[PDB]
Order: sequence, then structure tokens, then C-alpha cells
Amino acid sequence: TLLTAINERQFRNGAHVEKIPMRLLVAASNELPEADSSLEALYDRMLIRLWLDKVQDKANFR
Amino acid sequence: HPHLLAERISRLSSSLEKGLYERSHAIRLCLLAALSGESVFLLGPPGIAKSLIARRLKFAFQNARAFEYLMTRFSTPEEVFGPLSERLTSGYLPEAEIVFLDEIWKAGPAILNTLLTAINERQFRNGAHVEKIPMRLLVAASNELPEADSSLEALYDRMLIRLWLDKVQDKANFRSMLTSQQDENDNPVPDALQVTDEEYERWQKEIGEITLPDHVFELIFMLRQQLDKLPDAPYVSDRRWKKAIRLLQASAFFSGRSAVAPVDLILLKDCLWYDAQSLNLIQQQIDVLMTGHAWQQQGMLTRLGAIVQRHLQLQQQQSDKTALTVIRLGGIFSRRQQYQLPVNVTASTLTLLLQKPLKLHDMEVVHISFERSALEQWLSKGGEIRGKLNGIGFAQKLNLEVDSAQHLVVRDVSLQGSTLALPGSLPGEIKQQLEELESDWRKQHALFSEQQKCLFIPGDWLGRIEASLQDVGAQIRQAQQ
Ligand SMILES: Nc1ncnc2c1ncn2[C@@H]1O[C@H](COP(=O)(O)OP(=O)(O)O)[C@@H](O)[C@H]1O
Repeated sequence: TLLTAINERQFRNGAHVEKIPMRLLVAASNELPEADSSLEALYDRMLIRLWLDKVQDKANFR
Repeated sequence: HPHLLAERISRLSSSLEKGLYERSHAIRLCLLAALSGESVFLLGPPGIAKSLIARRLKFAFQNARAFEYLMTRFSTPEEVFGPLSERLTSGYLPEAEIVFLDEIWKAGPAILNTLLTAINERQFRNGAHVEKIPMRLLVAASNELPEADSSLEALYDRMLIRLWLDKVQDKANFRSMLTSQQDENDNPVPDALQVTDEEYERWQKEIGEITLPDHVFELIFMLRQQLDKLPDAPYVSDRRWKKAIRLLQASAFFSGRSAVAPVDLILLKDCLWYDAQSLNLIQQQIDVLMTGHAWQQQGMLTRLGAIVQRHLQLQQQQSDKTALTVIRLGGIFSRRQQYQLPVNVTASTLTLLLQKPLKLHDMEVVHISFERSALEQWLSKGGEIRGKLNGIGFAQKLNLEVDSAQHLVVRDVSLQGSTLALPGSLPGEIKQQLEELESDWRKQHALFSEQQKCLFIPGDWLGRIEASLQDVGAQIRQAQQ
């Protein structure tokens, strides 16, 4: 159901369908999906892929 | 009435290609299976508009419901065919015109077993009583190939059309595709081109009523027997051959024809193959038959050679009327220089016949084609000369020498003399056989010019059929000179 909200921008509301005014979709995790699984469909559709981490500067941590 | 149907079909797929570049063969193939009750298989990397073609075919019908689902390793039949309470199937698969199942080579045994009955019987086990399924088009895409010894081979053998989609390759088609403003989720098909539910049920009866000409049966049986002899050729079962006629008969029905046309054999290049090894063999075996036995291309080549062989036989038999006189020249030279005929002969690769045939290089010959650039040096300076046999092969060395009556004598291994002669300035028997073969080439070319406008035919394949037919007509025109 999450694949139809990005391409069609709609949702199956029982009978009729309605548009979804989704302006930004953010998804965070910790690990990477498998190379041969069904989770690769959502990863291939996500445009921006950022790799965040902890702070490294001493002045920024204080 | 039948001629006006080709205009609506050509205009329906034209609006569907708006926004999809390098996908003309993928849209017209899915449209033919949607109006005939067949399936289509897609193979390629994820991200080549493999799901947009499934959602675009629902706009051709007035009442069509799409269904996009991704088959997982832990998928349950309650999420695909609707969950039970007697089964809540509101908008799923039993009541869907076009269904799309991505990555089908990883489902469970319960979903694969129920999917086989929805194609052959077109029904579904809804608890107790069964109900029909109005599935007009079934498309399944993935990325890899199933195992050779698994239960997933049953669904692959039942899928007729098998397309191998890939990324774009043309640079001009990539600029317009990368910058496209056409909405892929809108409705770009007019209401006047959308078919109704009554027209779909009526076309299913007229598809099986297409007559099968005797000329088309000779090409299907020839292609089937050619694959049974090659060990690397893919095995084609009887189910694949029977289902291919339903897509071939409907190809001519929507193009303004009443019988099966020989041009519909190109659609078999995306049905007989099954893996990467069968893709290069199926497209090669069909291209030979399409440019050889389809429009009597190879059948007229072997018949034209008999006329050329008969013309050379009648020329060498009447060679006793025209001889070969070599004129002499004066000047101051240590060797006896000879000169050829002036305006009587001007060709470079001219041919010279002979009377009594000899055995040269363990083979027979009827005419020796010499070169005008090398004949002037041998008749003046001397030495050795070369020449091919029967106008073919390499220029082999011969035992050419001068005679006492200014003639050319060709000797072999038994010291046998043979006086050469040039062909004189068309018999009635050769002109009669050449006129009958030329009329058959014009009749075969007229049939191709009346059926090449089919929508389900690739554009790059038209350049090879026209080049093959022009090569036969260019060879028959040279013999009548
Ligand atoms: N070869 C192509 N030509 C034109 N558009 C394309 C092509 N491939 C993808 N697209 C566009 O990319 C969008 C997303 O495609 P997507 O559904 O991810 O393809 P797939 O189902 O193969 O992963 C579609 O709206 C389609 O218009």
C-alpha cells in the first residue's frame, strides 16, 4: 500500500479513492535491506539517500 | 467496416505512447493481449516503466479496474485474492480487468496453485460456489529467471508474450524522456477511442473465425521442425503453438484483414524464447525465415540460378558461330606482343566461354571470366596469368597459350586443347522463364506493400524485409541485359 501513495498519490479507501497531499516523505532506520528481498522496491523509489552519524567536532558536542 | 477498425486501433495506441519513449513495442503488444484474453511477461531491471504499462492499459476500456501488487516471500492469499469473513474480494483479483504482479518467482505454493485456475478456467474457488473472473489482461514482471527444476516453471510455460525490457539507448530519445511534463497518472485517451464492454465480448468470437491460409501453415511447420533438430534450440510445446495463433489471428483482425498474413510471424520472437541463451537463437531463426521463405525470397533465388545455368548452357553450345580472333601489332620488341579487340570488348571483368569442357582443379567449368587489366600484360610482356572458374572462387593459374590461328588454348592435366570464345550479342526460352519469375516477384512485393502497416510490427524489422526483397529483384534484372 505504500507504493501506491508515492506513484498514484492516492489510497484505496474501500470503494472510491482520494488524493493524498503528501509533501515530504522521510524514512529513517539503522541497517540496510537485503540485496534479494521485497524491501528493495521502496529503496529504489527514494530519491535522496543521506547517511547521518553522530557529532565529531569537540566544539559542536559541548 | 473491417477497414475502419485499423484506424481506431492505430489511434488508440498513439495516445498511450505519450510520455513513454522507446516503449512502442511494449504498449502495442499489451494492447493486443488485452483484447484477446492472453498474457504478457516482462523481464528486466527494476526501473524501466514496467508498472506504468500495467496502469495505462486500464484507460482503453470503459470499465476497467487496475491492481498493483508486489509478491513477497511471505505473501498470503488473503492479501491478493481478498480476505475471507464469504470472501471480501471488493477490488482485488476476481473482479479486476487488469492485474499486475511484480516479482512472481518468489510466491508461495498456495498463491501459485490458485493462479493457474484463473487462466485456463478463468474461475476462482470462492469458498463454496465458483465465479468467473473478467481478467482481460495479465501482466507479470520481475528481474531474474526462475529455476529449471522448480514449481515456478508452470506459470512461465503458460505466459505467451515474453518481453525483455531494458533501459533507453538512443541519445535523442533520452533528452525528451528525461524532461517530460506529461502526467503518468492522468487520462490521455479520448472517450471516443475507448472500447466498451459489448465490443470486447463481440471481438472474442471473431478472433477464432480467422481463416488459416495454406501458405502460412507451411511456414509454421517449417520453423517448428527447425528447432527440433538444433540441440541449443528451446523446446516449444503444443500449448505455446496453439496460444500463439490467438495472438496472430487477432493481429490481422485489428489491422483490416480477414486471414492470417505472413507478416504476423515476427510476433513469435517474444514468445518462443525463455532465457538469455534462447534470445539470440529465436531472433536469428525467425529472421532467416522472414527474409527467405516468407515472401519467396529464398525460393526465387534457387529458381533464378537455374535460368542463369540454362542461359550459360545455351551460350556454350552455340559457341561454334563466334570465334576469338587476336589481332597483331608491329613495333620493335623482342617478344611477340599481341593486342586484344578494341571497341568490340570494353568490360573489365568480361567472361569468355569455351567449346569442349575440361576438368580444371578436379572440377568442371563452362565459362572463365578474365580481367581486362591482366590480359593486356600477358598478351604483351608474357609470363603467367590467373583466372577464376565459373565466375566464383579465387583467381587460379591456368595453362593459357597462343595458337597458330590467333586463338586462346586452355590446357589441363592431360594436355587437352580448348579454343576460347566470347559470348555474342537473349534466347526465347530464357526470356520466357525470366518473365514468369519477374511476375512472381512483383506479386510477392505487392502483398508486402498491403500488410506492412500493421501496428503490432516493430519498425526496425521493416528495413530488413525491404532489403531482402530488393536484392532478389536486382539480381533478376541483371540477367536480362
Ligand atoms: N523507459 C522509460 N521511458 C519513459 N518513462 C520512463 C521509463 N522508465 C521509467 N519511466 C518513468 O519513471 C516513472 C517510475 O517508473 P517505475 O514505476 O519506477 O518503473 P518500474 O515499474 O520499471 O520500476 C514512471 O512514471 C515512468 O513515466
